[PDB]
Amino acid sequence: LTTAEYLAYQTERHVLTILTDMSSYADALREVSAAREEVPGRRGYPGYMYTDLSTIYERAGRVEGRNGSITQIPILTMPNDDITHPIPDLTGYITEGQIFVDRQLHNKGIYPPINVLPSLSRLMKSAIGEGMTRKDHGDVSNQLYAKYAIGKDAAAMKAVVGEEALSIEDKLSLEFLEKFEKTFITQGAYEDRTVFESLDQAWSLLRIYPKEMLNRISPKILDEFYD
Amino acid sequence: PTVQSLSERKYSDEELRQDISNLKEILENEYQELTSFDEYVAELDSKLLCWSPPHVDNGFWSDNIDEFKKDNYKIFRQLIELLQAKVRNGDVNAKQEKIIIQVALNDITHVVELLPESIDVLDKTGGKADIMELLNHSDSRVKYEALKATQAIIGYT
Amino acid sequence: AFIILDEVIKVTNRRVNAIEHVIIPRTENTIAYINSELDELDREEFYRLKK
Amino acid sequence: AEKRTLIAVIADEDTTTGLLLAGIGQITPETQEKNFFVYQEGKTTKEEITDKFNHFTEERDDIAILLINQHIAENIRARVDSFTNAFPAILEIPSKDHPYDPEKDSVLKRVRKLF
Amino acid sequence: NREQVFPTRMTLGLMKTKLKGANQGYSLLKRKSEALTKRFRDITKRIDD
Repeated sequence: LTTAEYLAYQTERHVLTILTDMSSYADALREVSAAREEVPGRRGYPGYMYTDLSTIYERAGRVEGRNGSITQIPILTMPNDDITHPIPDLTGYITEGQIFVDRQLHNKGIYPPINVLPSLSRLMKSAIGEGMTRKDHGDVSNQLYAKYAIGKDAAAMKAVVGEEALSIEDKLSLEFLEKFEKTFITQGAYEDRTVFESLDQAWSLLRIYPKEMLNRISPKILDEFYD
Repeated sequence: PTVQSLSERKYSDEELRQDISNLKEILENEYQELTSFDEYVAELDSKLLCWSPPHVDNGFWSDNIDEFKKDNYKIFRQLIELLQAKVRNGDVNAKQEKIIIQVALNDITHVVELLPESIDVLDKTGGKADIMELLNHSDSRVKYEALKATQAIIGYT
Repeated sequence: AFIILDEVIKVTNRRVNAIEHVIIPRTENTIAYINSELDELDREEFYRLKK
Repeated sequence: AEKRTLIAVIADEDTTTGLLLAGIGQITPETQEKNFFVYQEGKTTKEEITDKFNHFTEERDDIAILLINQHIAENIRARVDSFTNAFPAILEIPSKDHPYDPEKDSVLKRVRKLF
Repeated sequence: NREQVFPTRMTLGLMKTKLKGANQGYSLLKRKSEALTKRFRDITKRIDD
């Protein structure tokens, strides 16, 4: 943290922070808190853990008058596959947005298993748009997410009455879900694709549906993007 | 017409007849697409229509006119199967389904107007009843196309 | 088939009646009481540890 | 249900003649029982009608459809309404001198309510 | 309502999972009831006809 701090306020350069296995650092912090021989709190964790994380995640931000900014994206293992975990509950109200992992998508032999429902970012408003990322970013993101969600609802509905009862939006969401899951979701091990490749693959994959099949799209966007 | 008459003709040699059917099929392969009639076939197979002047342009209607009825009105049966399936089951009129069923109504209307012998099927396919049941709909456009098809069945009695 | 379709539909509705104020509420009460008992037991153990 | 392939009929002269003419009639050689019986409004007693109804509906596992004249069905509207099973399917049809009343059909009446 | 005196914590997970799952099953039965109602309605109009 001090290392990232030196490259921002002093050296003035763009920095990115990444923490791995925060759960082990939490158990370590538990042994360290028990080093004061204090009676532990709920589920064997210090009551000052809120402040312990508050002196950690507060190391990220942009400084006024300084060109160099430091950004942090920590990683933590949720206990026993539970979101009720003290770690998740502590980073939940503190950090902005959360990127989870779907055990279903990891055990199905597919790529990166971030559940589309759970995936969110609070700074997503400032990181997209014309001049930031792309004008096709937010609207198509919401459209693809809605396609995956409605696609899941249709996945359950088709698992009920069958595929003979598939409706227009239902079948459209079925193809959209199958595609988004086996393609959009698929990225790579070392593979890094550009934002332009993301917007293009998004418009192209969402092109499977008609122009009026997406109520999540704006007219100006649809006229200046789809081609 | 030359390939049609030659295919309808006879040949003593096996190679002559086989090459005749192959050449006629080869011609009919890209001839149907000009004016692409297969273009609508993709929409029917995918069961999703759109805004195109396929049934609107009289020329396009004349181009695929001969391909409208093959075996027991196979193309016509495939044409009424989509609307019938959008009738007996599903049949929820909002956005896509409405404009698609309406376009199918106008297209099947131009078809019945073109083919006078195409009526006998609509009664036995339950299409007369679905078309008449399409008289009252949520959208004025769907009701207009359906009433147009109703007057179309009313055109020849 | 229509008549049966009604009867079976009624059956489905009955399930909806049971899955509404019955099963859901029962599960809610069970989860709440279990949560209270567990949190209280943890509170007692934590009291023993504090002592 | 799968065993139900035969059609039983209770109706007036014209209806019985027409239906039997169509070829729907059949006589089980072993039981010597028939799947058709000509009915008369004046002569056939209500008890025999109810008996035939109950026998065709519950006593036989091979009945698929029971045909009945509207005029005849009105006489046993009670028993008809009382029948709620999906099989045999209940269809009220008209007879000579007795046109089909929609509200007279017990099943169709049941369907009418709550429309 | 229903209360169980003796609970572990795993039992809470089983009850919670059974609850969410029965909720989803309720949704499925509901949509199924909607479709079956529409179908029975069309079959009713067809029956009068």
